[PDB]
Amino acid sequence: TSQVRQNYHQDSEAAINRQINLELYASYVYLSMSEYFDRDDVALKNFACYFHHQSHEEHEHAHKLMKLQEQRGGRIFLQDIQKADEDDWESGLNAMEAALHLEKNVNQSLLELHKLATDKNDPHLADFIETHYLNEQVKAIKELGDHVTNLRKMGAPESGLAEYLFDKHTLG
Amino acid sequence: TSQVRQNYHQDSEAAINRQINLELYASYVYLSMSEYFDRDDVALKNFACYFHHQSHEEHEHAHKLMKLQEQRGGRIFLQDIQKADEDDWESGLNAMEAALHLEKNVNQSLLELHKLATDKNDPHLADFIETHYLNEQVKAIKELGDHVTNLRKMGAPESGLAEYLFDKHTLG
Amino acid sequence: TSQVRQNYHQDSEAAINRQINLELYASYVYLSMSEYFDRDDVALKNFACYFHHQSHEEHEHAHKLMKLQEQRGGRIFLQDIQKADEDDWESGLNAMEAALHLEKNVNQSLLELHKLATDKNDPHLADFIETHYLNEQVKAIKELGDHVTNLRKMGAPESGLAEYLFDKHTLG
Amino acid sequence: TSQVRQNYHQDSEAAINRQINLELYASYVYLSMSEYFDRDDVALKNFACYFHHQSHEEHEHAHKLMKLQEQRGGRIFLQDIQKADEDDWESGLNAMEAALHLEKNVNQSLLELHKLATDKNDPHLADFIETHYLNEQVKAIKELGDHVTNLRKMGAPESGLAEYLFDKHTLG
Amino acid sequence: TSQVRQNYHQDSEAAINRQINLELYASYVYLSMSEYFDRDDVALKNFACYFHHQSHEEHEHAHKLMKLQEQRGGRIFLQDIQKADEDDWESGLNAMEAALHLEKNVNQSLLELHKLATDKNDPHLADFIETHYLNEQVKAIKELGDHVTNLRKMGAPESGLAEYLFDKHTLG
Amino acid sequence: TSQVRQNYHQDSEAAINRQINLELYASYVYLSMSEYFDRDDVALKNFACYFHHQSHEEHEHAHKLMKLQEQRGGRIFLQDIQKADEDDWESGLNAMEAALHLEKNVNQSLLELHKLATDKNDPHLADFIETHYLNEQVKAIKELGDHVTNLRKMGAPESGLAEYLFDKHTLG
Ligand SMILES: CC(=O)NCCNc1cccc2c(S(=O)(=O)O)cccc12
Ligand SMILES: CC(=O)NCCNc1cccc2c(S(=O)(=O)O)cccc12
Ligand SMILES: CC(=O)NCCNc1cccc2c(S(=O)(=O)O)cccc12
Ligand SMILES: CC(=O)NCCNc1cccc2c(S(=O)(=O)O)cccc12
Ligand SMILES: CC(=O)NCCNc1cccc2c(S(=O)(=O)O)cccc12
Ligand SMILES: CC(=O)NCCNc1cccc2c(S(=O)(=O)O)cccc12
Ligand SMILES: [Ca+2]
Ligand SMILES: [Ca+2]
Ligand SMILES: [Ca+2]
Ligand SMILES: [Ca+2]
Ligand SMILES: [Ca+2]
Ligand SMILES: [Ca+2]
Ligand SMILES: [Ca+2]
Ligand SMILES: [Ca+2]
Ligand SMILES: [Ca+2]
Ligand SMILES: [Ca+2]
Ligand SMILES: [Ca+2]
Ligand SMILES: [Ca+2]
Ligand SMILES: [Ca+2]
Ligand SMILES: [Ca+2]
Ligand SMILES: [Cu+2]
Ligand SMILES: [Cu+2]
Ligand SMILES: [Cu+2]
Ligand SMILES: [Cu+2]
Ligand SMILES: [Cu+2]
Ligand SMILES: [Cu+2]
Ligand SMILES: [Cu+2]
Ligand SMILES: [Cu+2]
Ligand SMILES: [Cu+2]
Ligand SMILES: [Cu+2]
Ligand SMILES: [Cu+2]
Ligand SMILES: [Cu+2]
Ligand SMILES: [Cu+2]
Ligand SMILES: [Cu+2]
Repeated sequence: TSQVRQNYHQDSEAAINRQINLELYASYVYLSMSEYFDRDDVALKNFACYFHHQSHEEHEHAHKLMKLQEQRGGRIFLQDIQKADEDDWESGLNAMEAALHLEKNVNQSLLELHKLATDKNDPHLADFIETHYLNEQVKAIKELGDHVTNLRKMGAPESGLAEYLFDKHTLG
Repeated sequence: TSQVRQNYHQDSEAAINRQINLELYASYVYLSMSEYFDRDDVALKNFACYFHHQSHEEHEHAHKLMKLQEQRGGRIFLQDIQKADEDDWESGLNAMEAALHLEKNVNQSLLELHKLATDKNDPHLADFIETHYLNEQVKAIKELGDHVTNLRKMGAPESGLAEYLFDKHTLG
Repeated sequence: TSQVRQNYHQDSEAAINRQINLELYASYVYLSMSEYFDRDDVALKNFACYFHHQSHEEHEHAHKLMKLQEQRGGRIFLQDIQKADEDDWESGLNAMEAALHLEKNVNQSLLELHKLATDKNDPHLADFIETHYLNEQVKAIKELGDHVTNLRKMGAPESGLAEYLFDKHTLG
Repeated sequence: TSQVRQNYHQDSEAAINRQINLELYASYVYLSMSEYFDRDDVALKNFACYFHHQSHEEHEHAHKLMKLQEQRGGRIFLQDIQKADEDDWESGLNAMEAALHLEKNVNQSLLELHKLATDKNDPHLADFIETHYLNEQVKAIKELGDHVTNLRKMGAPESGLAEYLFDKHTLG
Repeated sequence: TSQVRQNYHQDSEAAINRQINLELYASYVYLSMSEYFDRDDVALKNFACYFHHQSHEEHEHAHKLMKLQEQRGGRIFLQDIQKADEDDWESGLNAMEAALHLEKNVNQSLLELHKLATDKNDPHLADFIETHYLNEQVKAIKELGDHVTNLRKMGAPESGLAEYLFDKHTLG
Repeated sequence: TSQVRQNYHQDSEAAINRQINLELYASYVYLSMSEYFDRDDVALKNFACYFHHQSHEEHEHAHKLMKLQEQRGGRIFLQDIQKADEDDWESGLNAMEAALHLEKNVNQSLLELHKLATDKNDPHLADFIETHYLNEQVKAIKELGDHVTNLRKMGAPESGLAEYLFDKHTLG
């Protein structure tokens, strides 16, 4: 038991590990989306850059959690980063829709992590989730929501012109 | 026989000459495309600038080969630069499609030039092709591929609005 | 079959995918090492920074390969990033030794990738491996070799003073 | 018949096309001369640079004409760029003499183009020839004349020292 | 057997050593030429500077090879640097001719080194030779070729004025 | 007999040649030491840089002597640069000890060169040795002495920590 450990329940420790893996999974899904839009038969460069940026963001979210684990005296146990559910993301709108869905899932897990921290009277971990994750999630979900709305109204996916112009004007 | 000649087979020499002529031909095809888009009944200024730039690029590719020929002690024998297969390129998408096709043909010739250099154990010429041509070809083909994809999805050629906006947003 | 595909054998395509996964695995192993040295009962900050840097380097190596796959007209198929063989890296010297070992394994795979490219007469892929990977591997292996040597001579791992000073003077 | 066409006789249009091809031919001859002086058994670097510059100048002369054709509503029809009369230019003086001769021929064609424009009462085309070509030709011919004179007086071609020093002092 | 050694055949190792010695020999020959032109009865200062520069260039070529040897896990075994075939280089043209000859010999050895690397499936060593040596050799040989040509045409060696002016205008 | 020769005895001339060869030998020994410390099983980077610097210093010492030879009207006759007595320098301390020993030997030769110049009443050569060599030798010997002392007191060679820290703090 670590010299620095204080008020850090083994349930929280294990949940942080589960959360670390999910951020890496989120990161990985976005990496897959990113390369998809670089395919010569898709070729939406800004969609690619956007999702490549999201990928590195999710990585930072993982780093912060790993840091937290060692700051608290817990032990990091890493698990396989699972490949995404699809290799082919079909369209710009569909990728946004899958992204929105993924972010809500990460958010649900984070909310249960906060519940766990409240239940265990770990107020340092509660504030840590609120400060670095909860509003970041709310912002991400809303932005993805905004994108899905604009793509739908522009006539995507039955309009290839729509995805082209959105790539230029919103993501460019 | 040149004072500088070393390990330079007469088959390679002649193939370099054939390759020089092809770069000039590629350059010439692009020059034709370039002026086409400046026609008052076509008037796509950025398509014109793009193909005018491609023309001068193919010229540099020719210069590098001519330089190589004299560096190795071979003799340059120049042949007529043949006019392109068409005077009228029909549309933006069609020009891109013809360009992609042309670049693949130049690439095939370059790959056979590399085979010839491997077969003749000319490793200076092999590296010369790899370094200055092979990846340049791969990049060009992919970019042209990307363009053809975006034009097709935007509704070209049955959409004049599509070619207009692509000229503005991708080539502008 | 892609509009851009030329001279790109399905065996090479699949091998690039296998190589992509290995770079990500290498990246992941280094991430694990990085966080290990941030543990309060290890606390070697520069060892941590060094391995964190190696992690992002292996990521770039993966990006370049993914780019190559789509440049050539192949399709990226991503696989799970497997967790490392150990959660606890024991010591500075041991991590270096595991790193050297890992890099030699990545190098062996890259050499077989080059053999495959030679065998398939894909000279663009051969040069791609030589240019961006082979010397990077040779440099990495030698640097890791240098580190293992200095740590061993300093009296590691039976000297905690040795690992402390190496962290300060070589990695600082 | 073009929306922009006005006072532009089909004889002028065809003559512009013939002139375009000649500028490209002139450009091509100069390119041949340029590489000749880079041969290891010739090795006059400044003669090479001078003729390489002349080559690109003749290209601009072609561009201006192509521009003119489309400005006037004519249609560009490109023809093969014929290879030069010689692959081996023998000496510095001989290349200058061939260049002077070529320029006078281009000038004669331009003068007949002006006659055609006068005869057809196309004063825009007449001024276009006067403004951008006639004095450029007069300057070129005189400069080439000056060079041939100096080379002859210096003792070329029976003096290799003469061609060396002229390369250094006039073209350097 | 080194901790870093991988795919590095003992034949390649020994050939690198033989090549190291030759670069040093080349360096030494050039040093001899350099001082020769500083003799009061020769006194061609720029010929001296040119060959002094060549000497240090060949030294760098040796350094790069020594670096390569230790990067690969081979052991450097150094041999005597043999003195040149002549103490008296006779003339500027003769030194250039001896230099051209020497460089072709170094090039032949490098080409056999590449063959050895191909035969041993050492693609890191093959690329190393291509990248850092083969084109450097091609450039050197051609430059020396150019110099010998100009000196011969200027009337060297029966013209002391020729060697004087070449020293001033080409090497100055 | 040279136009510039004055008061320059053939014994001095020959001794300068013998001294030139020794500086080159010293240079060569240091080059060998330099690469030794870059071996992956030695890996003392600053020891390597120090000895690499010593190597180029001994080269300058050779240049100055060659210059002197031609300034005085003597003729340079170069001899083989002999390889060092050892390929493997064993340790940092041992290399310093071998270096100190070598420098004393060069110094002894220089002192006999001065004696020769005094005996031959060549006061230009005497001052040349005093000015450019004798104090440089005294400084070098003392510095090497200082290094050997510090290494011995630090516990080298039975302390690998000692050689590591000396590499960092004195040579870094
Ligand atoms: C096509 C493309 O990739 N465009 C750039 C998109 N933006 C980005 C991508 C990756 C990382 C980024 C980072 S960082 O996480 O590395 O700090 C910071 C800021 C922007 C980033
Ligand atoms: C309408 C139009 O022509 N726009 C400019 C397009 N870009 C270019 C065209 C021609 C040559 C270029 C060159 S260079 O080959 O001359 O160096 C370098 C960079 C850009 C170039
Ligand atoms: C303790 C710690 O992390 N220190 C910084 C170590 N260096 C680095 C770490 C991660 C990424 C780096 C990157 S980049 O891949 O992001 O471009 C570029 C340069 C250095 C990098
Ligand atoms: C050895 C050599 O080539 N030297 C340079 C000679 N000058 C030139 C050559 C080619 C094009 C030039 C151009 S432009 O047409 O590209 O604008 C403008 C100005 C000078 C130019
Ligand atoms: C008369 C005379 O010696 N003139 C200077 C000639 N050029 C040179 C000589 C030696 C070394 C040089 C180096 S370097 O190898 O030291 O980096 C770099 C650049 C030029 C160099
Ligand atoms: C690892 C390594 O090599 N580090 C640099 C060590 N210092 C030096 C090495 C070689 C030549 C030097 C020279 S000069 O002789 O080229 O002028 C001047 C100053 C320093 C020099
Ligand atoms: Ca996000
Ligand atoms: Ca799985
Ligand atoms: Ca191109
Ligand atoms: Ca024809
Ligand atoms: Ca690495
Ligand atoms: Ca697993
Ligand atoms: Ca290569
Ligand atoms: Ca002209
Ligand atoms: Ca013909
Ligand atoms: Ca050289
Ligand atoms: Ca001998
Ligand atoms: Ca010294
Ligand atoms: Ca010997
Ligand atoms: Ca004195
Ligand atoms: Cu990335
Ligand atoms: Cu996240
Ligand atoms: Cu717009
Ligand atoms: Cu142009
Ligand atoms: Cu090309
Ligand atoms: Cu990171
Ligand atoms: Cu890697
Ligand atoms: Cu210290
Ligand atoms: Cu050009
Ligand atoms: Cu012209
Ligand atoms: Cu020197
Ligand atoms: Cu060399
Ligand atoms: Cu050196
Ligand atoms: Cu010395």
